[PDB]
Amino acid sequence: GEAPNQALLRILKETEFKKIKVLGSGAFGTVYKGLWIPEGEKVKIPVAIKELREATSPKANKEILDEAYVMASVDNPHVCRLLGICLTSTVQLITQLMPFGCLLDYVREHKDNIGSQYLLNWCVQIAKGMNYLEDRRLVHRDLAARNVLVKTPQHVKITDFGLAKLLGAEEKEYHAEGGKVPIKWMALESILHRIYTHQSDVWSYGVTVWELMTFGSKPYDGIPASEISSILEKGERLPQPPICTIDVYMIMVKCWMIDADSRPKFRELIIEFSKMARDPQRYLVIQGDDMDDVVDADEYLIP
Amino acid sequence: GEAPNQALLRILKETEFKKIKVLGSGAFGTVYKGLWIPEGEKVKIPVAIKELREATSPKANKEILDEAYVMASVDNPHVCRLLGICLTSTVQLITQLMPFGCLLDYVREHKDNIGSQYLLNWCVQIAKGMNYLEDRRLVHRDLAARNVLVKTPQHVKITDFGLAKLLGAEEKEYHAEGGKVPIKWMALESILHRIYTHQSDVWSYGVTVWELMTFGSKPYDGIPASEISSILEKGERLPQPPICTIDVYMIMVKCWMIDADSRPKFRELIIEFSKMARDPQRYLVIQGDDMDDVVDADEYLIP
Ligand SMILES: OC[C@@H](Nc1ncnc2oc(-c3ccccc3)c(-c3ccccc3)c12)c1ccccc1
Ligand SMILES: OC[C@@H](Nc1ncnc2oc(-c3ccccc3)c(-c3ccccc3)c12)c1ccccc1
Repeated sequence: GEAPNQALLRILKETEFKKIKVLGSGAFGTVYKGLWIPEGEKVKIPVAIKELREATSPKANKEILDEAYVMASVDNPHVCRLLGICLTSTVQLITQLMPFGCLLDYVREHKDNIGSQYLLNWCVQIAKGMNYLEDRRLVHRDLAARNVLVKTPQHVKITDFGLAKLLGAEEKEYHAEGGKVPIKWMALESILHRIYTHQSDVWSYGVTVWELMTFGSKPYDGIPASEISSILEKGERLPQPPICTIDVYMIMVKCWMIDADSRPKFRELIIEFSKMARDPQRYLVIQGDDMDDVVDADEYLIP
Repeated sequence: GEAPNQALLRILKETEFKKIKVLGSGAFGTVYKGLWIPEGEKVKIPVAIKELREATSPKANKEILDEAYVMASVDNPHVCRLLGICLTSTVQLITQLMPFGCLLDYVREHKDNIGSQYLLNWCVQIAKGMNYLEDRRLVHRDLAARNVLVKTPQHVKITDFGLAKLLGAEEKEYHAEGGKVPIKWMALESILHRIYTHQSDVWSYGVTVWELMTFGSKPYDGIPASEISSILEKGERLPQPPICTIDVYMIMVKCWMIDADSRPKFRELIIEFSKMARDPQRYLVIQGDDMDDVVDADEYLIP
């Protein structure tokens, strides 16, 4: 009836891996940096180890397992995949370490050294990952610069599948209920009707691109989430970033059409950004890529 | 009778240049970082501005002017040259800013990123500068890693001519009297008889090279300057640095022969280090240029 999910859920022993340092700790528990050393092999795999707050909330324990189900069911160079789980007091999620952290923080603390080639290549990679998830029938529902991690400066992967949902063969959209989704990244239909689709992800992809192009600006910086619904209905959108040619900014605007089907598909976004990646300075204008009368002393020969 | 020194001593107005920041302040007064803006031109020259301690010692004021005389009389890509002096309360020496500071500090705080190409190229450049000073009939008497400055990582210049002395046409050596010269960089004959020659500079060049090859180690670290004379007489020399092939270390040892004329000339040191610079990894072994079983998670495919 539907394609049976034959993903393997690997169960890891706690003695196999070693926590080196804490990486971060929000309201989702704590993420550790560590090494995973399978006893049989002669390998040492750098891993990120996520566990919820020491306590046990019935609902929160289930949701980590949902995140495990989706991560275990994905396999793509531009998507983060689960290595396994460890069944300790609280369940631990284990994945490949992305040492350079989330892309939002990366663009912020490297503004001065990020060229148009990297920006456009990241857009291509995120589009490929999202396109893969579309093929896998998966709606992410939380795509943002913060949920894209950096393996190396030239290789990024999508992560954070805690809100992700699998769509059936005879199913085109997901209907939420609980809410509490980041308002500033979601499509109008999702705010107005809690409808989520692959094209809702495209909206979020648009906002994710805006983040990258503005080197990590906060969308609608001065605006409270209550108003967001209203301003979108009126036709107001995120502004054109300084470095963005109309060509690039038109792609972003297309992701934010009211009609979801009028928005571009991830496969089309791969093509368009790929074309642009071939001649990146034609599409992004960055000054890099306090005086200009300065001359070195051994070019100023004595008069 | 002797070649008349027709060097031009430029006198600069204080209003022409602007102190931005203090760079350092030992027992030689203070060195400022600044910009020099000749009124007529549309240029802004980055300069280092040296002045003695606010007060006026009769002997100390003379010695700054001696340093000005020698710096003003030199013109070579690998030697620091005086731009001018400013006749304020205390005399100010003005020269080209070498933004990366002295080479001793540079090798120390970049151990991990200094390759054999840079090390050997620096040796060539210092040899060229010293060879130029030899042609100019100038004995430096204070060559060390600390007295070589860095314009860029790939371009260094010799500086600090406070102890330098001009030799006459019919003159092969200088006889000091006051003393107080860095003992660990000077040749045996200079310690034993206060004799200084171009070949005494070669000894110091040998020690300067040892500093670079050991990434800024202090020569005879545990030894007090009183003993230095004795250990050299016995035949003890600075040890072979870990990264140094016998080829390179033999050059260093040759600079430390008792017979000054047995030591190599700077022109020969230019040639030898130049040859080596063409195939630098044959002559310096640096690991760059905590586990080795580490494999990235997306090269460890699930068994
Ligand atoms: O977002 C959850 C995701 N976290 C990471 N995953 C891989 N590699 C990472 O690297 C950093 C990281 C590395 C260096 C500096 C900062 C962060 C974080 C990570 C850690 C804390 C919060 C968010 C991401 C991180 C995760 C998901 C499932 C299982 C474990 C971990
Ligand atoms: O050694 C005296 C020499 N000094 C420098 N000269 C050029 N460029 C420099 O750059 C730094 C420097 C720059 C950045 C960090 C640290 C040092 C120093 C310099 C400053 C203080 C002591 C020694 C050298 C320095 C000098 C000689 C004559 C006139 C002025 C200055």
